[PDB]
Amino acid sequence: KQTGYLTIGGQRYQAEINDLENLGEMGGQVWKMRFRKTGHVIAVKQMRRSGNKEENKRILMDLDVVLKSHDCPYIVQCFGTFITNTDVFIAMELMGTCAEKLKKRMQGPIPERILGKMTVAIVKALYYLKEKHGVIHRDVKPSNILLDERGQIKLCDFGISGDVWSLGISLVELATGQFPYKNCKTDFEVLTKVLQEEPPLLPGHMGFSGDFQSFVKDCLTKDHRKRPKYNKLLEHSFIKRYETLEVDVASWFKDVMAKTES
Repeated sequence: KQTGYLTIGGQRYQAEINDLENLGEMGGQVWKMRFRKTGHVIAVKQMRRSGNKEENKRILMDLDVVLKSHDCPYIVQCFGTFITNTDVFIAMELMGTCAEKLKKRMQGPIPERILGKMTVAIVKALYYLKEKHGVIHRDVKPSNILLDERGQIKLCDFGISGDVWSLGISLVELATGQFPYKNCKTDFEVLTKVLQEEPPLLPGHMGFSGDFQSFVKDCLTKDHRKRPKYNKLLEHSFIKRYETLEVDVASWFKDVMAKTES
C-alpha cells in the first residue's frame, strides 16, 4: 500500500529511512525524528523483525486499526511506513505529551474546562472504534490520552485493538491529581476495592459542575448491566456542553509545558 511514502497534511513525499534524522527516544521504542526533505518533526515506532513476537503482533494489530481510522480526527494518524530486511518504521503524528506526563508536570488537578474537551474527543474515538470497526479498547488510561500544542486531543495507538468505567477513573485521577487506588499495593487489591467499595466519585468541594459529577457517577455505575453504552454517554449534557463551548486548550497546554519540565 503506502510504504516508502510520507503523507503529511495533503502533500506526499518519496521517502526512505536515511531521509530521517533521529532526535532521540520519547518513551516500546518510539523515536522523535525530523524528515530532512521538509523539516517536519514526527514520531517513529521501530518494530525489530527480531523482537518479541508478542510486542510485534500487538504493534501490527494496533497499526491495522490506525490505518483503518484515517477519517477519525480523535485518533493519532499514520503518515506511512518503511520496510527494510531488519526493521519496520511506522511514521506517526507527533503529539506534545500524554495526560499522565501532563498530570505529573501540573503536580495538581487539571481544570474541568480541559477534561470536558478531552471527554468529548475520547468518547467519540471509542464510539468510532466500536461503531465503524467493532473495536473495543480495554485500556483507557491517562497515558493513552495525547495532547498537542495546537489544542488537539487524540486517543493513542497503543492497545487501540484490545471500558466506560476506566474513562471514569481516568477523569477522577486527572480532576483531583490523585489515583483513587494509589494506596493498593497489588492489582488484585484494586479489583477488590472496585467490587467491595463505593465508586470513587468526584468530591463536591472543588467547584465541579453538576454535569461533570453526573458524567463520572454514570461512568462509575458499579453494576455492569446499568452502565451506559457510548450512544447514551454522547447524549449526556456534559458532552453537549463541551462539544459547542470554545475552550483555548492550545494556550493552557503551552503555559503548562513552558512553566514545568519532564
